[PDB]
Amino acid sequence: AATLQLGQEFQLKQINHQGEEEELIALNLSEARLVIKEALVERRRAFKRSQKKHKADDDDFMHSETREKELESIDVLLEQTTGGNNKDLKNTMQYLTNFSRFRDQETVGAVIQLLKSTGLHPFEVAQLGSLACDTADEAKTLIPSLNNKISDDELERILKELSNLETLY
Amino acid sequence: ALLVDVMTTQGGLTSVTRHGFNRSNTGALMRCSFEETVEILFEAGASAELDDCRGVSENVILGQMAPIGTGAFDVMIDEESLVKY
Amino acid sequence: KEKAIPKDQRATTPYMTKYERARILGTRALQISMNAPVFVDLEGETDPLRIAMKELAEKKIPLVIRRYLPDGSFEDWSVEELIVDL
Amino acid sequence: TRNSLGNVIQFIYGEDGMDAAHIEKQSLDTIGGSDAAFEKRYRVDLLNTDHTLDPSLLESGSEILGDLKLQVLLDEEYKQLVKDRKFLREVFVDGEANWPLPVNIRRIIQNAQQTFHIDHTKPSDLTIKDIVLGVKDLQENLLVLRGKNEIIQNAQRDAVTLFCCLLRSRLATRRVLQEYRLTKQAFDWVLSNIEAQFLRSVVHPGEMVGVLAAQSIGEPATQMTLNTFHFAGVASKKVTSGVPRLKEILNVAKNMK
Amino acid sequence: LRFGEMERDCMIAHGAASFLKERLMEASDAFRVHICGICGLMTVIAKLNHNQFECKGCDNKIDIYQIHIPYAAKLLFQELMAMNITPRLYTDRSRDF
Amino acid sequence: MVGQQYSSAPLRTVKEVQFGLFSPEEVRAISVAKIRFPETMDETQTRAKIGGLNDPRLGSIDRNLKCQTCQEGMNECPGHFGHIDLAKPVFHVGFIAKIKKVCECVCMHCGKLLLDEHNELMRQALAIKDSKKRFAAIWTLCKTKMVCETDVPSEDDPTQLVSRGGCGNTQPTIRKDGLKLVGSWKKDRATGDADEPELRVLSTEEILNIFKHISVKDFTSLGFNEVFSRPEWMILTCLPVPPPPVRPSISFNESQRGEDDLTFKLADILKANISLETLEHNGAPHHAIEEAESLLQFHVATYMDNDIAGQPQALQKSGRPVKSIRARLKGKEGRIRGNLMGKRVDFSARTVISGDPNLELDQVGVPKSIAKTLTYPEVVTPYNIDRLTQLVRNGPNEHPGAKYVIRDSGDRIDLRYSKRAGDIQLQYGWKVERHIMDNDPVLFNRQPSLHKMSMMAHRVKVIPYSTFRLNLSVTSPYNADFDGDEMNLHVPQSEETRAELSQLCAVPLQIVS
Amino acid sequence: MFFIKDLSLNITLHPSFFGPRMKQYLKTKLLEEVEGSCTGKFGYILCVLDYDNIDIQRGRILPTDGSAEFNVKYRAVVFKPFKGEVVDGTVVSCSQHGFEVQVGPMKVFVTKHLMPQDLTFNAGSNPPSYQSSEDVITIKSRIRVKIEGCISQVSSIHAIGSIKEDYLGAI
Amino acid sequence: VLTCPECKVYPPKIVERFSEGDVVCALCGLVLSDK
Repeated sequence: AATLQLGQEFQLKQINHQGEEEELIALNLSEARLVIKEALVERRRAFKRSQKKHKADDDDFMHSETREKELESIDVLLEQTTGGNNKDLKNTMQYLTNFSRFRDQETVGAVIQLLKSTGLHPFEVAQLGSLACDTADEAKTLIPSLNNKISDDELERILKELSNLETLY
Repeated sequence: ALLVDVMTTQGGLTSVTRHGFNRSNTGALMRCSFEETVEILFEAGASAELDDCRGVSENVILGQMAPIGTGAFDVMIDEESLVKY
Repeated sequence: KEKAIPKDQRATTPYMTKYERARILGTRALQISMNAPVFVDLEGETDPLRIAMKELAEKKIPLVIRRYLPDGSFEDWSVEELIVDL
Repeated sequence: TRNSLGNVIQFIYGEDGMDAAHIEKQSLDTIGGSDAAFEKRYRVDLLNTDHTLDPSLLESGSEILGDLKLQVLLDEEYKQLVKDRKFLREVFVDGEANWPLPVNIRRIIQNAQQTFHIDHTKPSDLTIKDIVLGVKDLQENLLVLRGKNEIIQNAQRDAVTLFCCLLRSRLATRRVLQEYRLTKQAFDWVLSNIEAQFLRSVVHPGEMVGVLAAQSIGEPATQMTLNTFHFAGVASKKVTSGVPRLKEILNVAKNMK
Repeated sequence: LRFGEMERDCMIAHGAASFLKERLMEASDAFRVHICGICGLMTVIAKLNHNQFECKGCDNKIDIYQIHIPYAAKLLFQELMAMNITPRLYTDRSRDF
Repeated sequence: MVGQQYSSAPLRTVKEVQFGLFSPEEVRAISVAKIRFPETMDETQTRAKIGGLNDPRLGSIDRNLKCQTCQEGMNECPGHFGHIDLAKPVFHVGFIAKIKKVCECVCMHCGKLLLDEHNELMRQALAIKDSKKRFAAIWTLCKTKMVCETDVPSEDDPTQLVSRGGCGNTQPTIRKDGLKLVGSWKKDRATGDADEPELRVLSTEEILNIFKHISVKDFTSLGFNEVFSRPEWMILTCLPVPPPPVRPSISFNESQRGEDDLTFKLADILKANISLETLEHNGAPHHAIEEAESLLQFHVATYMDNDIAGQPQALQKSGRPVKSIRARLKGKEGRIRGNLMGKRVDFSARTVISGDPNLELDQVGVPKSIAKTLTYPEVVTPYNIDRLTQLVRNGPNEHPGAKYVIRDSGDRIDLRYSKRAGDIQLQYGWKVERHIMDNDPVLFNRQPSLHKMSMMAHRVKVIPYSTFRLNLSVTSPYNADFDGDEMNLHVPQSEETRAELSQLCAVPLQIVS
Repeated sequence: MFFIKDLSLNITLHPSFFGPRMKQYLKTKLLEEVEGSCTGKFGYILCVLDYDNIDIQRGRILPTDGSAEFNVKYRAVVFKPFKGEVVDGTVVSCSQHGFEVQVGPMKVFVTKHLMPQDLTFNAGSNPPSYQSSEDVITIKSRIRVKIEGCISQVSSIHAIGSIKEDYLGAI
Repeated sequence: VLTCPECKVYPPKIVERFSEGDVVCALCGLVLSDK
């Protein structure tokens, strides 16, 4: 999408099941990983509630000490929620976990606020949330849409602030 | 009564031949079914004619279920009664 | 969903034709022969058609007939509420 | 009745919406006969000695005589019968009485007489009010079209006109009390059976009537060839009829023989 | 044995569509054909082992449909198309595209 | 469950059939092999020549090798189309009359309609929605204007002349001689020349050029379409080549291939095309070019229709006429009336009848062997697995018995060769193809089937000997006696079909005609 | 690229599952068939939202086999790139012709003609990699690839990208 | 080449049933190609 050619299937204006126009939603690695983790843990909780109906521990999964412990919790979650029949989901989740720029929800919200305060395109915002660039020109070349649309000083400020926001591992 | 009403429904006397029925507005395959096949096909092609596939002959050519008696309706599942049991 | 007629404005016959009866019996016999659950007290019968007739007798077939008007609209009638002559 | 394109060929199949196998030959008794026979058969008068009901027929025959509402009802019934005679003579100008129609009322009445062991030698417990109101209500409960606007109402009355005429012809008060001698139980049974047997004669939606009509017309056309040349037995009657005449009718030939 | 036109008409008179469909297609000649969703023709090339579906003329690899038709209907369509006529099969819900 | 394979394309049902015409662009794009040689198979006489009539990219009909384009067996390859390029355009034998009629209705020089909106008659013609009558009226009106009018009186004032851009030239009168379209110019008497209409054979390329110049409003007015039915396409430039499925070769032996007539005609077409091409580039005299073009037109015309009026019939080397494409479809035994409205079927029998006064009204006696040949696919369930197991143990040489066992996956085991009559264990959902057993519904008829009551349902009873049995009261609806009549038996193969035969067509329900 | 879309599917339920718990079987069928799939029209099917809010439609018993077909609509998060897209990813395998980069669930290949000559292939290194004056790219090295084209089949989508211009390589 | 996918015996033993339009392995009775 160098020229923002998203096609009909991925138009900026989306028609939902309610028939009202909505802005197209784009999520980076951190947002998508958090959303899928939340959905999986909610589904696990629903499954446990259903099993209790037919017939505490969940706080430790979301709060992970380390990357390896997070990966182990992810494997347990996939075993207990997915069944192990979906390898592509495991690969995507591993790719999200290994290269997640931001682990905490509040920091991800800060990144979202910083990127979308200027009102840029959701594609550019998600790309900036996915890519960490040292210099504004590096991002502008690697994101041709950002060219001619954002001042270099603003892009440099955003990139430096994002680099500062990265939580040390 | 039905035969007579069919023969005189277009405002005039329409004979039961190719000139009366095969020159009607019905579907292309239906009309080409008997006695003027290739010429009707040629004319339909040249005029860019659209067939609707609702008559018996069009559903016999395509190997489908015509809306004929038992085929005039759809059978669907009612969830309310199924759950009630 | 504009085509569907409200239940109060239904203007079709409240009896069920012979074609609808034959279609319903065939569908139920096929489903029974494909190991579907039986809703009545089977008593020594081993033929899906006869069990279909038996279920029809107590009005327990959970199916709905959709009737197509010529314009395109349709009318929904449950098998329970259709009068069957004997 | 429509076709594949949706064009209406008939606004009702057969103009009465009846199946072709639920129809038998029945005679309309109002058309034929002289005025004297009609007057004697169908007229009942509670004030003139000429046309009274014999009290040995009706259980309450003694008290009813001289009443006022009853004679008004009987007068309305007789006016209806007169209008029916006029209309029926307007339709069939030849004066013929036997036409095909649904429901064999004669067999229903005979079954009512045979099942209940009705003895004609005893008075019956019927009431004129009950007979008249029952016949009118049964007419009210005959349905082929179930619309709600006025158009469908007019169409349905037009459909059931002739059957209502026959029904009025057979169930007249004097005919019931003097010819059949039905009781209350048998009368209720007859009305219920008539309604039930009528409601099962309507045509079933989904029937392919075009191929039925074509087969019905063209099956006797195959055997028609044999006896076409019977008019060939008259040399001075060399008029086209039979296979060539049907051929010319179908082709809509512009030069007849 | 020949199941002629008179037999078909009698079965239509009775009103048994399912018997007609079973006699016509399942008992004589049933065929499965892939058709293009844009031009509505039988030109789609399908490699079933690798499930590679391609329409060369219209550059289509997504909108491709499976249809169950007799074999004589396919022969008739091909013979019609061999004389520069286009019988273009379309689907119920292809008006959206 | 047709194809014995799996595909991820969704199943759908045909709703519309939009006819039309190929553009040469479409014929080129669709095709995968430009046919080039008048030969089919190589000089080694073992494989087909690449680029010939039997190019492997089109497909194969044989059951050993698979198609090069799709790598599928002969039971799954539909067939792919070739194309042949023509030196000069050729008239299509099926639109000569329409071409001439639309030619007489349009100016031969400016390429525009002889009339416009000013005339009231044009308003009347353009008020009609029916294309056929519209074109007929426009033709019968505009066939008589041999000169294009430069100026037309105005509707508001007849004295005011408005120019419509007409060229003002004189249109000819066109007649048809065989496959040729010959025009005659009637020069104006004011020119001083005699009233002798100069005759000339109109060239197809000029007519094509004239038709290509027509506009969209005239497209709609004439009765054509912009997308599907342009008139320029009515003149052939490229000829599609049908795959070998359409023209199957019958091989008696390994080196004995009798080819179809259609491929011989196509080979002759290509031979004539290459001859005309090699004379075209050699600077031959105009007479030879005209003769070669006439021969090419004759071959292309008689390839599709071989019954053209007023011409000789293209004959085969043995003297028989060449069966064109039209003769395939037009007959009573052709595709429409012989392979699409009625066709031969499976699971059926035919035998003489007899009378049995001990049978019930709606019961038919079926011979033993005919009961041993036809089958029924019963589904194994908890209610029948014991009887079905005993039936499988019985085998195919004993009645009752079974003949095949279908698994859940579609595989089918022949019980005769598989020793496992006493070995196969049945599960839920498998199918046993068992013999036809007492009280199975069948359909039964006699030809000709003139009316509804000549095709009725019955319940079977298995009997010895070779005749069918009937009650002596159903012989009236069938118009049948027992001096040699044979009737036909058809077996349903499902539960819905069995219910239809038992609740609609039964003999008890057919008494009051 | 991650996006939220509205999807629908037709699911056939076998007659042997016709009971009061049909909704549970439909939900299990949907979850087991849809999640993790790939469709060329919408890319890989990553996840489905609002599992409790699954929309359902009335059954329509097929006239040929008795299996009830249902139409199910839902909202899903999916991944699909576009021409000219630039994405970060992880090097999977190293070859002389170029390299392969995993991005999300997909693979984008780059041919040696699509990088500047400053990046030279080193085979003696363990593992073999591409070495330049400033950027070194190897296994588990974050690399930005500008996707140039994509090929879509039934079950997967492959991609081909180029890094021929500046500001590409190791980050 | 046409081989039984269950017996896995080379060379395969195969009998063609012409009167039924079938190709049948002569050991397991499996039906290979129809029509």
